Amino acid sequence: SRKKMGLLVMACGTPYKEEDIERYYTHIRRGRKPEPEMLQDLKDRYEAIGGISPLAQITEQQAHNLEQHLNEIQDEITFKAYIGLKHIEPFIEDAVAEMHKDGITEAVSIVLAPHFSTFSVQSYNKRAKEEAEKLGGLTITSVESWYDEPKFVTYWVDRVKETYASMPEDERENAMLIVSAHSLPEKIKEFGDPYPDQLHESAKLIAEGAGVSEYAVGWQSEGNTPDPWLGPDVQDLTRDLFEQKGYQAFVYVPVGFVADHLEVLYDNDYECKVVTDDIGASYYRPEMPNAKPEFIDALATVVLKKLGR
Ligand SMILES: *Cc1c(C)c(=O)n2c(=O)c(C)c(C)n12
Ligand SMILES: [Cl-]
Ligand SMILES: [Cl-]
Ligand SMILES: [Mg+2]
Ligand SMILES: [Mg+2]
Ligand SMILES: [Mg+2]
Ligand SMILES: [Mn+2]
Ligand SMILES: [Mn+2]
Ligand SMILES: [Mn+2]
Repeated sequence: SRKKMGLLVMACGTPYKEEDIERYYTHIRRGRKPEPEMLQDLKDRYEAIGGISPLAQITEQQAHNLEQHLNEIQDEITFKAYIGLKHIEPFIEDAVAEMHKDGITEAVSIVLAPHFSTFSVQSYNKRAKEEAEKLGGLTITSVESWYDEPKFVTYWVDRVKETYASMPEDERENAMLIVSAHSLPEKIKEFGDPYPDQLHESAKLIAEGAGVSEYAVGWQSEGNTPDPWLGPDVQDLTRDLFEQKGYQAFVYVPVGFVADHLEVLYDNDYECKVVTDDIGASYYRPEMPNAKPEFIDALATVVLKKLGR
């Protein structure tokens, strides 16, 4: 007498091989194919971070581990996971169509991004519900945010504590914690979008639980459009704080991201590292959640809380 439920896990997506770069970035750029020089630059960046194929495996592993863990920790519901991506197949609509074809009538969705925004999360949930409505006979209840789930806060708190415990004593007393997420166009403010407030609260909760008194909030990985995006960018923030107070170590927590992808392995571990190397400071960036059991249990709790169980 276990009830059957779909578990729709949504994410941005990643190329599966080098020859996917063109079509992935064309989709991100709203139909504008990157010029040859940019295509070559992107290939070089992926080669520099160790290759493309490991990156797509992570979302698959997160969805699989989440399904199995959810089915182990309670006895009322049997979940089946379906992956729906924004920028490459399987797309969100493909996942909903597959759920419908398989006989799913009830689903719960979650986006692998802990902060709500009108640009990403709300768009993903709207797409999923609209496909379900067009097909009929299937309903979806959607997680909207989960940055404040205690288990997730604790993941990052314990990683930050481990990092501060490892540094030399002079660094430990003169370090700066930078907490960041993916930048979005500033115009989201016109809708009252809580995304910036939620990033600031994540930073408060992590710094507080870790006992870190000196921290700052920044943004990273902005796209390219004429209208402004949320700032300051982590590169400028790092340099400005160093000019202000001479910090000897910077610790980066990209809380908006859940996996080892280009926006962390390159935009932090390279682009921020260039700045810290130039100023003479040490660089630290603790492990991303990926598919680790502590993170999977946090996500399972988010899902069961959403269902009132
Ligand atoms: C992959 C991706 C894009 C294109 C984007 O705008 N964002 C976000 O805001 C997040 C959190 C992720 C992932 N992505
Ligand atoms: Cl929610
Ligand atoms: Cl929310
Ligand atoms: Mg090849
Ligand atoms: Mg909430
Ligand atoms: Mg960039
Ligand atoms: Mn397993
Ligand atoms: Mn601020
Ligand atoms: Mn981006």
